[PDB]
Amino acid sequence: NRQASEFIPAQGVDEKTLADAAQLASLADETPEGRSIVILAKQRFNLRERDVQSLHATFVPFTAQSRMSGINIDNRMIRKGSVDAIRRHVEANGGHFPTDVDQKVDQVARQGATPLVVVEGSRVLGVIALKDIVKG
Repeated sequence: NRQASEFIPAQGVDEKTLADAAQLASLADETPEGRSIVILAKQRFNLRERDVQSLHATFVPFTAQSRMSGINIDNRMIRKGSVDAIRRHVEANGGHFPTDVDQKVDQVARQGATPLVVVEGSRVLGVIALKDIVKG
């Protein structure tokens, strides 16, 4: 039972930009968080959705083998995965992730939150830090 609580941009991308790509990479996620993230973008910075049906883009459902999921379209390629999965994906692209944000991902882990990293092209556009909620 975890939901996105806040996300920080990787260096070179605005947080709202991170939230929009955070959404398209999270459209096809079947994880409970997959809905929390797409709502995290709308409530915090931009009530917005995906543009796959207008652009004819492809969703990539989350797989446990890579522990990540994302979306690809003509003009954009973005993914969202565990920092370990996405970070391996950026270096495999030949790209790099921002250390200040990879550290912020580390801080989300130590507070008990789950840092998902979302990338666009071969770099990270930001991390989505998800937090746990309390219920009786």
